[PDB]
This record gives sequence, structure tokens and C-alpha cells, in this order.
Amino acid sequence: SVPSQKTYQGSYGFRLGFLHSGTAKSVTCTYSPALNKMFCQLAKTCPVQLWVDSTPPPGTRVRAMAIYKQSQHMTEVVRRCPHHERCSDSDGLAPPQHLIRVEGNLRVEYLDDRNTFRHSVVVPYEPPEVSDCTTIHYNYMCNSSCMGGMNRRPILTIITLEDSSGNLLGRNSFEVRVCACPGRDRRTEEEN
Ligand SMILES: [Zn+2]
Repeated sequence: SVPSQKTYQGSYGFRLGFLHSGTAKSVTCTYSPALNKMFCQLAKTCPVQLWVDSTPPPGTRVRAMAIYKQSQHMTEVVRRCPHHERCSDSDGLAPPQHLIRVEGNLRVEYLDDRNTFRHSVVVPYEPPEVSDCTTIHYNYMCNSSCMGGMNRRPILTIITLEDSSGNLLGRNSFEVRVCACPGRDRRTEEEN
């Protein structure tokens, strides 16, 4: 029962956007258009923008979930390695084992699916400020190079728009690499 990563703009014209931050060594995180891939540092702000043509009704919710990009690992639940799971980095909201967190939103909700056992993080959809997009600050809490976790396996992040009853309103996804030097890693992967 692998989660769907099928792009779906829906009735509200939903798509994702990212800062055009470039690849200087100083960048905290940077998105590659060519690769549809976000490069970011562990536990650092990772802005992700929601763009809609029409405002979804309040009660709309925004869910993030990670899956493995390769089919051979797709049925395996992306979670934190034992080290980071036992790590003393709680924010008091997120479960220890969850890879993805939302920073700066006290209304954040976390889910361990009772059936799939997959982890996800969800927030109320808010329209853009009086701004053309809604920004959510995500934090990835394990490295792509973590021993015992992602284990250098590539992951996808799936962002889903859903109504208050859980019904699908839209979906987009991007690949994610959590690394020490996003700028350098992005530039290196785009070399070829
Ligand atoms: Zn880890």
C-alpha cells in the first residue's frame, strides 16, 4: 500500500514553489528545478511554498509525508535512525521517530497511520499573507547519510492538500537530500 505520489493540481490549481536561493556554500537549503530536488541541512528551516489559483475553504489541511524514491524500498516506512530517534532534540510536539517536522506552528498535528504505520505531519491551510503563496517551514530531522535510518537512500516528500474530512484536494512532491552543504551538493549533482 505505497502512498500515491501522483501530481494533482485539482480544482484550486495547487502547486509547490521554492526560494531561488542559489548554490553558494552559505545556503541553508536550496531547490534544484532541473532535479525537482530540495537540498537542505538537518533541523534547519526548509521553506516550502503552496501556490493556488483559488483559495481552498478554511478547514483545509496540508499534509507532508516522506517515502523512499526507489521501488525496492518503497514499502518501507521512512523514519529516523535509532541515533536521532533517541536524540535529545524534541520540540515537545513531534514524535521522536518522525523525520519531518513543522517549525513555528503551534497547531501542527502528527500522525502514525494506524494501518500503514507511515508518519506524516499536518497543518491548517492558511491563505497567503496580505504575498502570492503560503509558506510552511519544514525541518528534516535525520541526514540522508544517517547510518540506520535512510541509509543514503533517496526519499520523496509528498505534500497533500486535503479538506477537513481528509478528502484529497491536491498533491505535489519533490525529492529531498538532507546534507551538510546543500549549495555544494546541488551544484555537484547538476554537474552532470
Ligand atoms: Zn539520523
